Amino acid sequence: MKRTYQPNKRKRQKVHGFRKRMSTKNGRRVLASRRRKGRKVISA
Amino acid sequence: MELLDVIKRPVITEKSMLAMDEKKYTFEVDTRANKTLVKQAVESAFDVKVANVNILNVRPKFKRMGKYAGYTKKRRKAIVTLTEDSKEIQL
Amino acid sequence: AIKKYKPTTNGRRNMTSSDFAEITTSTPEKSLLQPLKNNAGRNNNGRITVRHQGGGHKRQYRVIDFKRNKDNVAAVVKTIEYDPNRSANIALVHYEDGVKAYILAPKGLEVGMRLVSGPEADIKVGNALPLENIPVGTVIHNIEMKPGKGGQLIRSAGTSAQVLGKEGKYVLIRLNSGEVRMILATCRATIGSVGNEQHELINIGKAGRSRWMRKRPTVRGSVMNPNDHPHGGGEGKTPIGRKAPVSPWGQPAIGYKTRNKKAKSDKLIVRRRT
RNA sequence: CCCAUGUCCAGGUUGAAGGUGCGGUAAAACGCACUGGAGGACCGAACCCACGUACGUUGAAAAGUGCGGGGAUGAGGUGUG
RNA sequence: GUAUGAGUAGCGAAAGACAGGUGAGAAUCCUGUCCACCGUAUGACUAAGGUUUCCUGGGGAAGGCUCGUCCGCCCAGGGUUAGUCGGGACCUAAGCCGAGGCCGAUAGGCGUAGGCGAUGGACAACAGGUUGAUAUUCCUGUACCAGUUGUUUUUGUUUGAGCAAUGGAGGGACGCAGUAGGCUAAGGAAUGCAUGCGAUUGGAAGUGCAUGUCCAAGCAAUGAGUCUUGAGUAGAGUUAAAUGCUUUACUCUUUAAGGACAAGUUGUGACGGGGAGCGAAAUAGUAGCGAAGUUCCUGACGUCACACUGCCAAGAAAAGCUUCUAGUGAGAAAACAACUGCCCGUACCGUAAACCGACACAGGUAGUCGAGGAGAGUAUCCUAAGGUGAGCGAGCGAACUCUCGUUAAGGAACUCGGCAAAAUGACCCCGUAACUUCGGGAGAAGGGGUGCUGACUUCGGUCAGCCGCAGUGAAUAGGCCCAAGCGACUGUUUAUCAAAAACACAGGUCUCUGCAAAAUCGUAAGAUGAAGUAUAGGGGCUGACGCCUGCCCGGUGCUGGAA
RNA sequence: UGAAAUUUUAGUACCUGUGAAGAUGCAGGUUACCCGCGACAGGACGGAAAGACCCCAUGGAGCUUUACUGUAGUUUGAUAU
Ligand SMILES: [K+]
Ligand SMILES: [K+]
Ligand SMILES: [K+]
Ligand SMILES: [K+]
Ligand SMILES: [K+]
Ligand SMILES: [K+]
Ligand SMILES: [K+]
Ligand SMILES: [K+]
Ligand SMILES: [K+]
Ligand SMILES: [K+]
Ligand SMILES: [K+]
Ligand SMILES: [K+]
Ligand SMILES: [K+]
Ligand SMILES: [K+]
Ligand SMILES: [K+]
Ligand SMILES: [K+]
Ligand SMILES: [K+]
Ligand SMILES: [K+]
Ligand SMILES: [K+]
Ligand SMILES: [K+]
Ligand SMILES: [K+]
Ligand SMILES: [K+]
Ligand SMILES: [K+]
Ligand SMILES: [K+]
Ligand SMILES: [K+]
Ligand SMILES: [K+]
Ligand SMILES: [K+]
Ligand SMILES: [K+]
Ligand SMILES: [K+]
Ligand SMILES: [K+]
Ligand SMILES: [K+]
Ligand SMILES: [K+]
Ligand SMILES: [K+]
Ligand SMILES: [K+]
Ligand SMILES: [K+]
Ligand SMILES: [K+]
Ligand SMILES: [K+]
Ligand SMILES: [K+]
Ligand SMILES: [Mg+2]
Ligand SMILES: [Mg+2]
Ligand SMILES: [Mg+2]
Ligand SMILES: [Mg+2]
Ligand SMILES: [Mg+2]
Ligand SMILES: [Mg+2]
Ligand SMILES: [Mg+2]
Ligand SMILES: [Mg+2]
Ligand SMILES: [Mg+2]
Ligand SMILES: [Mg+2]
Ligand SMILES: [Mg+2]
Ligand SMILES: [Mg+2]
Ligand SMILES: [Mg+2]
Ligand SMILES: [Mg+2]
Ligand SMILES: [Mg+2]
Ligand SMILES: [Mg+2]
Ligand SMILES: [Mg+2]
Ligand SMILES: [Mg+2]
Ligand SMILES: [Mg+2]
Ligand SMILES: [Mg+2]
Ligand SMILES: [Mg+2]
Ligand SMILES: [Mg+2]
Ligand SMILES: [Mg+2]
Ligand SMILES: [Mg+2]
Ligand SMILES: [Mg+2]
Ligand SMILES: [Mg+2]
Ligand SMILES: [Mg+2]
Ligand SMILES: [Mg+2]
Ligand SMILES: [Mg+2]
Ligand SMILES: [Mg+2]
Ligand SMILES: [Mg+2]
Ligand SMILES: [Mg+2]
Ligand SMILES: [Mg+2]
Ligand SMILES: [Mg+2]
Ligand SMILES: [Mg+2]
Ligand SMILES: [Mg+2]
Repeated sequence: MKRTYQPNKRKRQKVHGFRKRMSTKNGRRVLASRRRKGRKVISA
Repeated sequence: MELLDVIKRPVITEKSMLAMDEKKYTFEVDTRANKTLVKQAVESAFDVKVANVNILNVRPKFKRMGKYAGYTKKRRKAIVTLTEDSKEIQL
Repeated sequence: AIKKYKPTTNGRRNMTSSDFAEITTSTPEKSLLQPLKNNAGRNNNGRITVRHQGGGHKRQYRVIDFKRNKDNVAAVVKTIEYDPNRSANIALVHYEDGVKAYILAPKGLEVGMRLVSGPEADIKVGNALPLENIPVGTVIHNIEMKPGKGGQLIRSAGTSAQVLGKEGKYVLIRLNSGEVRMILATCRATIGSVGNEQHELINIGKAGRSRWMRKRPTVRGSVMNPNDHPHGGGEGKTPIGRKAPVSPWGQPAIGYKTRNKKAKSDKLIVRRRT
């Protein structure tokens, strides 16, 4: 009974990290959307 | 940074007092200060000769007063061991 | 020769393999090795472009000299070695100047043979010459289509081509497929035929052996769903149920030629086969 | 599904090819012993799986448990990236 | 928001009992004693993950499925110490990014040099002690690695010691399986050694009982053993050069010699440490003290070591590293003294109440160590070290449900179906059919033996005796046979109602593909196919093996033809 | 210590009949002091799920082909280079 979420610091950052978001245009769109909505944490 | 700004304050606790008996003193230092810089600052400030310097990073500790919760500031703790034939630091 | 395993187990039953008698050593020349990763039939996009590939044993690439453009000195055949990358066996040869190299192993090659390359080289098994210097009727292999590019044609185990005649700046050749075509006279080739002729008689014997050789299972289109293959769907076993059998992408699979109809080489191909 | 790189498979059993020796022959084929240790080999823990059945079915559990069950050197299990 | 169901279901795998203590209050907290549970784990380490949950002192609002004086909860303080351990200032795999560049309505895609990137390679320290909480991190002792200054002794200063390439090289450097050997851990036995003790329940001062029965890294010496031919002459190469390295021919050597490795052992580290136990007050078993540390048996796939042997599926790279000159050079080396050596992690849980499952959840969670008797074994039962008594209980001992034991006579009459249960089960010996692809079928089937005590043995037995209902006396261990269909087989599949006759498979056949191959991803570039070349690659169908695979080309496709 | 599904309000019997044709509740008759506890499951066309079967909508989606209309690709010619 292996569940969907298997925590891993490195994988979390490499997939959802701030630098990964910046690396692509659409990731920057996500960051812009987070900033517009006012999220305290815009990236993982 | 300035040497006088490297060292922030001493640490007075049971463990620190036992360290003093062994002629080692515990100081809170600037979080960007490496043990070599700490050694230089201690020598300039206290006229003593430093035998060794150990250093740790004390993580921020979670706290909460009433409905508001946050973290205490992160700290850097340095245990400075003075050589023999060296003046003791007076506090 | 081909050694047949006794049917100790159903998997072992009917299995055959090569005794590797011709193989003289199992230590490849460290200088000529290169790393190879298994692409598993996946391109730079990461998509599967060729099916039924992946897995299997690890391999080290052996740098084979198909150019054979070192005409200065002769090369003594030190060893005959097994090569996981190709069906044919390879041969380690030392040039008298101290350059080590790998070549294909022509049928009948033996340790100690002093192969030579260049126009003046005598017509002997393993030597390399430009096609213009090879007399008609010779059996050759490791043919190259562009001068200096290196042998490309007739390199599998047991294959061989024959020189039929000369004309203009080209030479007439019958390839292993039976196709007759012209090849530029300045292109080189190696006299003889590729050894390891027995390779075609091996009986793999069990599925796990194919998996070792990096062949993943092949699923027939007739047992897929309609959205997976044109043959897919239908209740129970079904016939082809189309005008003609087709590939997963609709290309007919029986008799439908695929060679480009405006192929540049058609001017050089005299008689086709396959 | 795949790539790279690691790692795991208690303990038993069986006895392929090959080799040696002795018979046999004109030479052999061939026969018999010994050696040798093959296998998607055998039995069976861990490990992996999930065939039967009972229970559970506002469950201990949004797929399980109990008793049995299959594989267990491979087309194997599994970690990391 | 509050009812009803209802003071009902549930309170989440199992052993607790009593005495004392604390307290307003105790089945639930603490101490004690006995009992019980796990012990290839429910023990000891650790990676990830969590992120303070760790320690000390307080608290009982809420959380804890009861209670709680208690807690992984709340409040207040405190706790993580590195030149050597893991990571970085070292290397690279897959993969990723990517200066110019290629391609493309825009956005961008791809990619060279060059980098990043471990899960791999390289790399200098170990034992003990110490705190409430850290320790290869602090302390004690003794080391090693890199480097600086100085002293001294050596020797070179441009016929030039020494250093030394990003360059030439060597090396690093690797699969699976199989036993055999060496060595050490580890375990066991002992009327070996040391300490303590003499029982009260009938007996024992002895061959009685209990306990313990040893220690590094580094340095020096040695080393079971492992691997390897070594020289010379003449050449040719190694973009320049080389004394390095590669290699061709020819002589001598090749049971050797030389060379390279090597687990471990002995000594020193050790006047040290640990150690049964004894044991202080001022307040504990705590300072402190402290004996002996032998022989024999077994003995590791732990290590020598992927060493050897065999096999086919043919088993990373790079750097560190060692050499070579090229270059660079006036200072180098040895001893000794002193001194320098940065950043990140270090708490705690970690087969779980601290991680993933919304829960303090009967699930899942990589790696290491994982003892004893019987035993092949990490199986099984009971135990050691060690850990634990499961976060609702007390009664009663109705139906009914579940889990479990036994059952007269019968023995499948049940039922869709022997579903379930029962039965067989370990080892040793005897014996074993049709059929067969000659391997099998086969542990077929069907039988016999097994305990204990003497005697003798060729050490496996034999004979003799003894006991029980029963001797693998408990736990753990195949039920078997006859025949038919389907699939050759091992395998794979609908995570979560289908594990199959379905898929796959080795084999067969057809067909495409002459290489910028066909095929596929992509607008393209660029890729895979392949660093492959028709004995290869793609596609269709069939599906081991054995015997075979008949007739039709009118129709539909495909192939050819070109008037 | 302490839920849940359900729940129009309920002081919530049986038979025969009647009724949207299968009544605890309507008619006639019969039976029955008030409140519970432990049990069973005939009924409340019991609870759970705006039936999946069937039909309908000028609903949707996946799939097929010699349905219609298109189209990527492939091919052939003219033309530009
Ligand atoms: K938020
Ligand atoms: K077979
Ligand atoms: K090969
Ligand atoms: K197939
Ligand atoms: K079908
Ligand atoms: K089950
Ligand atoms: K309620
Ligand atoms: K209620
Ligand atoms: K407390
Ligand atoms: K590592
Ligand atoms: K040097
Ligand atoms: K060491
Ligand atoms: K030593
Ligand atoms: K620590
Ligand atoms: K034993
Ligand atoms: K055991
Ligand atoms: K309790
Ligand atoms: K009762
Ligand atoms: K009952
Ligand atoms: K009956
Ligand atoms: K029947
Ligand atoms: K049988
Ligand atoms: K008996
Ligand atoms: K059995
Ligand atoms: K099947
Ligand atoms: K089959
Ligand atoms: K058949
Ligand atoms: K099955
Ligand atoms: K299937
Ligand atoms: K057939
Ligand atoms: K085929
Ligand atoms: K067909
Ligand atoms: K096939
Ligand atoms: K026809
Ligand atoms: K026709
Ligand atoms: K009605
Ligand atoms: K009822
Ligand atoms: K649908
Ligand atoms: Mg530190
Ligand atoms: Mg294929
Ligand atoms: Mg199907
Ligand atoms: Mg289709
Ligand atoms: Mg069909
Ligand atoms: Mg049919
Ligand atoms: Mg097997
Ligand atoms: Mg697991
Ligand atoms: Mg098995
Ligand atoms: Mg009730
Ligand atoms: Mg409980
Ligand atoms: Mg066990
Ligand atoms: Mg605590
Ligand atoms: Mg506390
Ligand atoms: Mg409570
Ligand atoms: Mg790129
Ligand atoms: Mg601790
Ligand atoms: Mg007495
Ligand atoms: Mg040169
Ligand atoms: Mg060993
Ligand atoms: Mg710790
Ligand atoms: Mg009975
Ligand atoms: Mg019957
Ligand atoms: Mg009946
Ligand atoms: Mg049954
Ligand atoms: Mg028994
Ligand atoms: Mg089958
Ligand atoms: Mg099977
Ligand atoms: Mg299912
Ligand atoms: Mg199933
Ligand atoms: Mg079929
Ligand atoms: Mg009516
Ligand atoms: Mg009625
Ligand atoms: Mg009324
Ligand atoms: Mg209903
Ligand atoms: Mg409806």
